[PDB]
Amino acid sequence: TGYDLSASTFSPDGRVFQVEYAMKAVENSSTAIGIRCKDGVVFGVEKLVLSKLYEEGSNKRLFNVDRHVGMAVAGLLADARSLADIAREEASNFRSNFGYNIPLKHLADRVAMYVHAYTLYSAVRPFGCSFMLGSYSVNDGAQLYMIDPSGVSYGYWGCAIGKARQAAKTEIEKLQMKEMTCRDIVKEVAKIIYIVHDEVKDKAFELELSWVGELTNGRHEIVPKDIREEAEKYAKESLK
Amino acid sequence: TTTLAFKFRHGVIVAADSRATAGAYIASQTVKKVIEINPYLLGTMAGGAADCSFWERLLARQCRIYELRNKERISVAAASKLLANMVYQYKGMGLSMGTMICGWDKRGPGLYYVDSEGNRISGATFSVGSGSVYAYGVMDRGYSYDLEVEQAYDLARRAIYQATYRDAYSGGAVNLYHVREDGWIRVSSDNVADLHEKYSG
Amino acid sequence: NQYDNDVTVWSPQGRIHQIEYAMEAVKQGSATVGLKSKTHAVLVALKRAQSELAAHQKKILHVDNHIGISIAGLTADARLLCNFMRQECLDSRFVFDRPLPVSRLVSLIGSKTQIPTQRYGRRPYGVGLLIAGYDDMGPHIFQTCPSANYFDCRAMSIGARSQSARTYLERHMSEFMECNLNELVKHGLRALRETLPAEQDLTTKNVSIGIVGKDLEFTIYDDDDVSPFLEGLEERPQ
Amino acid sequence: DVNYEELARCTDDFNGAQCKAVCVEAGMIALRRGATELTHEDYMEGILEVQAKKKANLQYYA
Amino acid sequence: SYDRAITVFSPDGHLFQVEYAQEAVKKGSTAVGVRGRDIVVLGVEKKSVAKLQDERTVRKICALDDNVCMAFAGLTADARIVINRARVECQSHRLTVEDPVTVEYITRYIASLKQRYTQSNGRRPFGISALIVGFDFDGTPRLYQTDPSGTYHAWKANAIGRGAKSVREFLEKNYTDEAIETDDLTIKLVIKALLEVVQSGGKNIELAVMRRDQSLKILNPEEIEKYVAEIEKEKEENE
Amino acid sequence: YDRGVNTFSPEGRLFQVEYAIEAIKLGSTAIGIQTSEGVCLAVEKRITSPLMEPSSIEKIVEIDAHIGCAMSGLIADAKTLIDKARVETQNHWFTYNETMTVESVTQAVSNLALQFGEEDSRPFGVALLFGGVDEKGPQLFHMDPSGTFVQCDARAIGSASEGAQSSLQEVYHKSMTLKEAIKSSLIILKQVMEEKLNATNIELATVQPGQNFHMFTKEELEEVIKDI
Amino acid sequence: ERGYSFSLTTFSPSGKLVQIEYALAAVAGGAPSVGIKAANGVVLATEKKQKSILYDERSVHKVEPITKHIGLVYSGMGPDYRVLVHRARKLAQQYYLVYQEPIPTAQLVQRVASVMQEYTQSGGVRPFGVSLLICGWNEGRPYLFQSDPSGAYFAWKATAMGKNYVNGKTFLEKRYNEDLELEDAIHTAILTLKESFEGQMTEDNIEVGICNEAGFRRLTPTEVKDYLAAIA
Amino acid sequence: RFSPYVFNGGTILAIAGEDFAIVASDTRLSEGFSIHTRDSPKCYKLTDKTVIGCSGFHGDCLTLTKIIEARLKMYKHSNNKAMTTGAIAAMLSTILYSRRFFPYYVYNIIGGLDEEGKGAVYSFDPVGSYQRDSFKAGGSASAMLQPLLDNQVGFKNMQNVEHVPLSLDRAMRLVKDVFISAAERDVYTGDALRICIVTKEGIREETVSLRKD
Repeated sequence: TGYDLSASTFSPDGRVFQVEYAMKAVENSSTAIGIRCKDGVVFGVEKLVLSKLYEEGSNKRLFNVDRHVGMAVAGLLADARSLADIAREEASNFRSNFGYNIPLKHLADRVAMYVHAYTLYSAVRPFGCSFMLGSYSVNDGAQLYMIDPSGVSYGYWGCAIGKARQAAKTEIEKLQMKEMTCRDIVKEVAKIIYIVHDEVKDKAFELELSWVGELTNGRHEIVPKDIREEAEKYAKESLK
Repeated sequence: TTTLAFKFRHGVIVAADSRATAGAYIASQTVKKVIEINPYLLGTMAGGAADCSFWERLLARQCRIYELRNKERISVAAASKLLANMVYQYKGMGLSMGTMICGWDKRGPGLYYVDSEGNRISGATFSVGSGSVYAYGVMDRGYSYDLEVEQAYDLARRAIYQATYRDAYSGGAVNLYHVREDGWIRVSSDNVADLHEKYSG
Repeated sequence: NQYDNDVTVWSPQGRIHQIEYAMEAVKQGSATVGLKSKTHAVLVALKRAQSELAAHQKKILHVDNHIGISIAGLTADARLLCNFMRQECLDSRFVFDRPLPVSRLVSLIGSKTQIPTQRYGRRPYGVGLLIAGYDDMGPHIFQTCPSANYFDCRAMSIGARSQSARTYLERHMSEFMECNLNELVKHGLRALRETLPAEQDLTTKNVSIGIVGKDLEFTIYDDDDVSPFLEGLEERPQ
Repeated sequence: DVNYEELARCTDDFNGAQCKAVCVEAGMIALRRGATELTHEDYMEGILEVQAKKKANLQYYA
Repeated sequence: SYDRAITVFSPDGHLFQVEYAQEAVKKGSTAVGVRGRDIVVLGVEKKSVAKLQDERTVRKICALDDNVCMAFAGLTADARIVINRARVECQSHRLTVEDPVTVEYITRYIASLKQRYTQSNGRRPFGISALIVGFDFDGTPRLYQTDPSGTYHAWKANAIGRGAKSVREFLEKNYTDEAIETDDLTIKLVIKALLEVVQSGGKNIELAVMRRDQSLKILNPEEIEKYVAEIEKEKEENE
Repeated sequence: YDRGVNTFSPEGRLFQVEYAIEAIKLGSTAIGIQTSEGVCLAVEKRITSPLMEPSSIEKIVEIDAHIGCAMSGLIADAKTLIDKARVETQNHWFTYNETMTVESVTQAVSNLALQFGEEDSRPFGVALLFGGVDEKGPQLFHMDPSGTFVQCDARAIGSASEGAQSSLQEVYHKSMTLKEAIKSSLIILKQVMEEKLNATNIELATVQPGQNFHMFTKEELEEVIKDI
Repeated sequence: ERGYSFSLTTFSPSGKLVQIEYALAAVAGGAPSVGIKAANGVVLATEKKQKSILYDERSVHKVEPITKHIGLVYSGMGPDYRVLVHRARKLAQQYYLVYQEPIPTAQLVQRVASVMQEYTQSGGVRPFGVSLLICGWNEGRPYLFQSDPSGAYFAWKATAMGKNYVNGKTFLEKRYNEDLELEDAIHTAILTLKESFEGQMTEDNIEVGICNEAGFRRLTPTEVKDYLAAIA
Repeated sequence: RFSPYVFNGGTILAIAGEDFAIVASDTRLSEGFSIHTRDSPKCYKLTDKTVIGCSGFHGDCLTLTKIIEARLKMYKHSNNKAMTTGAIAAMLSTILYSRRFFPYYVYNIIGGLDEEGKGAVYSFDPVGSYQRDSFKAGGSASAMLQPLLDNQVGFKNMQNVEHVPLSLDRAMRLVKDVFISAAERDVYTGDALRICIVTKEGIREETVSLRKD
């Protein structure tokens, strides 16, 4: 006892338990994945509807930090909105100061040093949020970064965050990043977001998809989920 | 603008005009200059208007809270001292404030005079304003300690009449008050155009 | 239970307990029901009193010319987020010379109530807001929580035994869209009559009803302009 | 006369053995009530009874 | 700096440090005091003096203005700051309203200060009770005591310190209106009341008076022995 | 287990506010009654010994001219709220040139009923009774340490609260007059006090539109008790 | 950072400062060192064993000058040593700016002792685990002072700190004496550092500094290897 | 240098009736010798029963109008009722004195009904003194209005003149005559004339054009 309470105390085996408890706090939240193609970044978040709870489009875990950068948060939600406001403000500082649009590398550093900066004191608690960062610029290419509650930021071609995490990142190695256009990769996400999280746990669900890349011309926005409706047209035909 | 204050055997008499200009132009003829602070205190106005209104009003604040704490109505010299401590900190910013403080106390009649520079002096007689030097002259000839009530009313109205006559910056009504032991009481408000028929002969 | 101490300490299960105990402070407040149409928003609360002689403690408080909020739980913190609510309304009313839409107001409540849920020695706010107003795109019914997770619903209810209000609302959510005010309100406080035990009224002296509309500024009615709404309801069944 | 939906959604973290005690306490009050028939509101009555905790109420907390 | 609430409510409703820190009042020197209709008299007892060493530095009856006398119990160290702050307060009152300091005002100052000294963060509450006696302007004498709660409270006579129930129970047998019809009956009344107090060998009894216009007079051990003489001779007349 | 001074309960609410409510129970009692003509009010001084002078004890201080008050529990905590509530009424009068209504006083106090913490110590241990006559008529109010402020028509507090309320709904109706209510309080007081009721134990306080002011003097109370 | 600021160093029921005693035990776990004042200047000797043959002795120095006439060594832990090294570096220079004069070592140990004693009481720190030896040649008589984690300061003739300081203390009780020369202090200093060393002592093990009265000069491994050749 | 004051002009008129109050202002907003606009009304609705006018420097009129219309709704949110006309005078005295050492350049006139159905017109100055008056006139044409309202409403310097109180119809041709005959010689009195009537039954507004130069 006594080694798990505060964040600033090492445990005798040599790890920090508040950080380890922060890692598996995101483990209870629902699955949200991401993947990049050769010219764009595709997001997808499965969202939970039990009976009535909310109007369609409530508390969307897809955010929009800059003109060309977006979030895909999973875990506890309020601190994820706090990181959305802070990363928003950091893009405002870089945009105001140095005159050009923020690269995804500096944004990953300046956010990840804050997420780390709340794991050094017993003033605060470590965050309980993990989020994706997708972007595209013609002098940059599509990058996809992944920030955990511990503060580690690095780069995937594809990732997954949630309960069904390993099962939802098992199948991504079947897909090919290098050749595919992202317009395929939309339904190529929605097929396994429909496949993972089988409906015995929760009766119903609802899907969000957000898509930035070359076709949207740098601007990040949600795809019109009604428009082309490619998800469930493949997904009801993907059970057999 | 001429106020005057003098104490005699029965309390304190305060009188003032009502004209308040702005340059050569006259803004209004009915500015009530003698500002009521409490039911037992009377303050006047000189020079600037908003400064005397504001700082006497803020004096009334601390006087009322003082009464709510010590269960005693505040003495006159205490009110003058608090007013001087409030005015003094702004020395060098350009307040023009020539007020007077009048009231009854445990020591009897009372009168003090507070300048924006920081003057604070007790006295028998005073007159403040542009036409004040016109008021000391007629005021010091008929004054003694022993006067009757109607005599002091006639003197304190005559002096305002000479002030509004000779000076140009004084005119309008003649607002006359009376301070006694049981709290002040208004006497009258005679217009100068009616008073010229009276004292002209 | 040594990790039930403060807001800083995470659980070994991943559930920060101070938030759960503050949710318990949400459930201890009285019932209130907010539900919208496409053209209006109605939130109805139920007062309780300390004794017979004391007047009933009110819930619905006026905030802006279109924003109104219910409450359950603590009262002083409701005045705190009330004063912050007024001040952030008339800030942008002072600067931009337009009223604020609701959907960017509530992010100031989340980012306002966030920091007292993280740093040491700061409690969360026992709070029960049911926000209602107009932006240009119609009505909105939100709810808050001390964990600062705001939900865009079509109808919710928070307070003591408010789950019965929900299980009323789900079998009428297909019919709570088209109808106008006079049956929308009684469709509101039927959920309140299911939040009570079935042997006492449903009086006139306790229920308060607030409506926000397009040609109708946000208005609170109190027992006597309420008395024209409570007339003509069905009897509680056997 | 049971919807089964209301008693379901009002249960959070409540144990399954406590759900048996719900029909117990609701059956124990049936004695003093004089009627062995129960209502759907009696479930949620005994459901909120055993948990959260007992028996006190929130005052002084503003 | 120093952000920690020292003094919090106990679950049975009490503050501890207020309603516990009166034990430091209970384990200090005693002090009594009555008010005459003309001359007041207060005095400290149980001095426990070394009886071969100096005595003016252990003097624990002092003044704020000449209008106001002090007397206190408990540990004197915390009382010193209360006295000096009270003096700095009662001088600016002379800088304001030109009457001397009324005693009820200065007791509201020590009481209000000691209250907010309990209320604030990171501050141990004071462990003193004190008396504030002074014949005011318009010649009227009265007295007040303090409290570590900060509740000023006007008595007719005193018992604070060790055995306050003993002397406070004793002065009910004092309060016949004959006492005090004379000022020598008031002073010998205080010392005869301190007979039931600790040892009362004529050494640890330090008394001081104030004759309603005079500065306070620390009496030498000259008439204390004569008041013990007429008190013991009066007890010789009591049988 | 001295935990966070600002920590919620398992029930749960604020631990220290819930502990603060129990501090009202050992304080002295009081009785307020709202009349259509005014507000009468009663308290007990609780004389501890014949050493003490009885009339220096304050349980009623009068906030403005037209807003009365009644304190309870720890008095030295109450004095701070009294002195600052007076400042808030005067600030209302000097921005506004009108009387601060009886309602907004208790918002102006109960907005800082909860300011304890470490940054930005303990909550107050008083239960106040505010009276007064604004333009809305004679109002009778009541605030707690929690800040949960409510109107009460005829409120008791303190140690006697249970028996005084419980006995007090029996003897109250809508059309009470003043001198009926004044002798309707002292019956309850002489039931609930431990010393003999006389001229030194209690004090009344009345405030009316047309009987003002009409504060609180002795030898009125001598006529008041002898009407029993 | 938070304003916690409470002193974790409190009194015992006996009345003993506990963290200062434990910090003196952490001094006793440190490397041995000895320093001898003798009649023209002061010789400080320290004992530095690299834990491997991989290490470099040219990088880290233990005898560290503070002025051009003041040296300073320790017996304790280096990471707590270098902080008050730098604090003494900045601290002497305000004396050289105000008074325009080479600062006396007596004034140094007063001020550094004030820093350390003032640091034992402040908000939530452990005390330093360092016991210093401070030498220098001011106004004609060379000085040797010792401080400690209690903030105290002594004026020793020829002392020793670190491991086996009762062994080197009794050795410096008899073998240290009335008066020597500068080279004669080096012999007995290398001997008393050769009391508790390993089986070999080279130019990389010891590192010896002196104060001439004409000025400081830290010695080189050439002469440090030449004097210990000549076992002591 | 940068001199932070500039004079715009405009002329505010207010007449307190028996149960009414008429506040009227010209609309010509002009800087220097140019004309910026020919429609810019000064009369501002605060409550149902209190209408303020603000002339002088224009940016301080906008700023002051917005601060007042903020603190009204703060009072309504605190104390469950609107501000009285007497309270707005004291609050505006405190606001206008709050910036005393870098003053507003604004002449203020508040009209509106009191508690008892009577005309209560208050006037001001940039330093912040105030008084209750039956009729006032600020702005650039005060000296072209005030003795005329003295000759019509105040009844000064007239012998054998019986006293009729001001009726509702008479005050309107007063305001129209003073803005026409005042607008003939003045330069800052302009084309459109806003007239606001405050009755017990709400706020009535009427606008009559004038000469176009």
